[PDB]
Amino acid sequence: SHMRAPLDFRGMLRKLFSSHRFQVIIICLVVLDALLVLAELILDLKIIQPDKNNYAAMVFHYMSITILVFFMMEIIFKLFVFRLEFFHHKFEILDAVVVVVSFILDIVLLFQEHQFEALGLLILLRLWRVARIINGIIISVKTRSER
Repeated sequence: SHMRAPLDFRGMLRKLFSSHRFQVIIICLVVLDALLVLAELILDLKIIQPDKNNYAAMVFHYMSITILVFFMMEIIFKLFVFRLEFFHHKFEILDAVVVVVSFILDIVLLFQEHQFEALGLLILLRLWRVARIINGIIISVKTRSER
């Protein structure tokens, strides 16, 4: 529903719990990621090499970009740091655009004429993405804290 729901209250509650459960967040994230990556590794090994580039890659990229952005906003929202005003800045919008080009390029290269290369776009995508997120909260927390 729109124009008929809270925004300041719900935000304080989620931010309150999340903030208080800082350890639970950092740990939950490290685990969720570590498990996801690891699992994908052991599962990918079974394939040995890319002998499809179509269905698997499709669900892989789609599910990847989805979980990536989804989880990104989920965490950033559940627990924010500063966030200049409500509007979005150049850095905020940049992330969106960057992901758009990367994602599109990935799929486009997947169903393109070459094979064995599209996956690369996904790897780098989550790489810089995830890394940026964590590295951001860590560098922001470490720089803010006494240290």
